[PDB]
Amino acid sequence: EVQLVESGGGLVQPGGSLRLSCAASGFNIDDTYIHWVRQAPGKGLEWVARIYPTNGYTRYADSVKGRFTISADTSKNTAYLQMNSLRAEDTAVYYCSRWGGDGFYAMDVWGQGTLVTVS
Amino acid sequence: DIQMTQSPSSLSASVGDRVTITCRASQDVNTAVAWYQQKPGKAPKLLIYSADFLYSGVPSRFSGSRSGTDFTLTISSLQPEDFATYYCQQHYTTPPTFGQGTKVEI
Repeated sequence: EVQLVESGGGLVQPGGSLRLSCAASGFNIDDTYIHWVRQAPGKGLEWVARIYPTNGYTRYADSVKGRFTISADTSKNTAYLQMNSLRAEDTAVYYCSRWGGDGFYAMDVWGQGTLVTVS
Repeated sequence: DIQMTQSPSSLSASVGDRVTITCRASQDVNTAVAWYQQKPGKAPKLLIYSADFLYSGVPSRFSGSRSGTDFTLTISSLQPEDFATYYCQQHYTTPPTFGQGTKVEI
């Protein structure tokens, strides 16, 4: 069955770095896009970034652009969000998701979420 | 770029009530609007894609509708487990943008 599992969340100092992983099962991430979405207290859901793992093409929201990068290891079937220069506002639950049927099914599979706390 | 305006921000209702949430896009998005349910402690879950298609598995009391740039989610008979925050999203162009969310309390 199709699943995404995130890991890497935890407590990190302001200005520090963290890497989140998003491991896929039951489909190949290089057949789709992987998105990251975060839920900061009081700010609903915010789209953060996406990657097309075939060629590593990326897009970033203005809020994280220039600080966060996405990568993917297609052999491990895993995407990564590399977070740099972390600030208070980056405190959130981070989700990964796939763009099912290259967007026809919107975000049809979601990870369980991992909390990042900038302290 | 595309702003999604969701209303209301929160509402309260009883088990068995019909509730409707509205989403307005700042530009044409064709049919491409999704609705997600997020229960406290849980990941968002897709309910509706392309304004009115029910994601396979999702209870049929959830339905989506579209009138031009106006989109609605209806829950026809609220169940205890439907207490959640609901979000609309356009999946027309990048970046995918979300409504502010509507918190539904029982």
